[PDB]
Amino acid sequence: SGAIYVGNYRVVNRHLATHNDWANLVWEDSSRDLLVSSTTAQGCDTIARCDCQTGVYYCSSRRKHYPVSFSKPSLIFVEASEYYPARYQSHLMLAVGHSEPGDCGGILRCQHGVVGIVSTGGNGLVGFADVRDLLWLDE
Ligand SMILES: NC(=O)[C@H]1CCCN(C(=O)[C@H]2CCOc3ccc(Cl)cc32)C1
Ligand SMILES: [Zn+2]
Repeated sequence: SGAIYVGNYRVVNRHLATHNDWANLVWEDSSRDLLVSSTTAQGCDTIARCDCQTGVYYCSSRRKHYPVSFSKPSLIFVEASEYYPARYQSHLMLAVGHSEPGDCGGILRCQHGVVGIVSTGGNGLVGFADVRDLLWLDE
């Protein structure tokens, strides 16, 4: 579990969105596993607007932060699950690192701010759903 709170927006994994998220829906994309809902309180997170390929992510299954090198956002095949059929997920970045089911929602950050959230993982890999191209999160 985990979310990005920026301005009047809350960014979460689409497969983990609540009834409230859907009732206050701004935008959602199954192909990216992202959902953005509206909030009344103001959000304190800063979003990075960069092309960094290094950063630090929070891993709840280890209660620790880990430094990672990660790939550029791309279309990567993701196995079937209770949430989705087998498909290509877009804007996804992979890194060599630990992750387990339950780690989705962990934030990835570089020196510029929030880069994305854990969305996939397994086999010593961890996948992050990028949010740097969503320029409208700030305005
Ligand atoms: N379609 C997706 O983005 C997700 C939906 C939930 C399920 N997905 C995963 O990748 C699961 C499958 C099992 O192994 C792991 C290990 C670590 C992590 Cl962070 C996630 C998973 C795909
Ligand atoms: Zn950066």
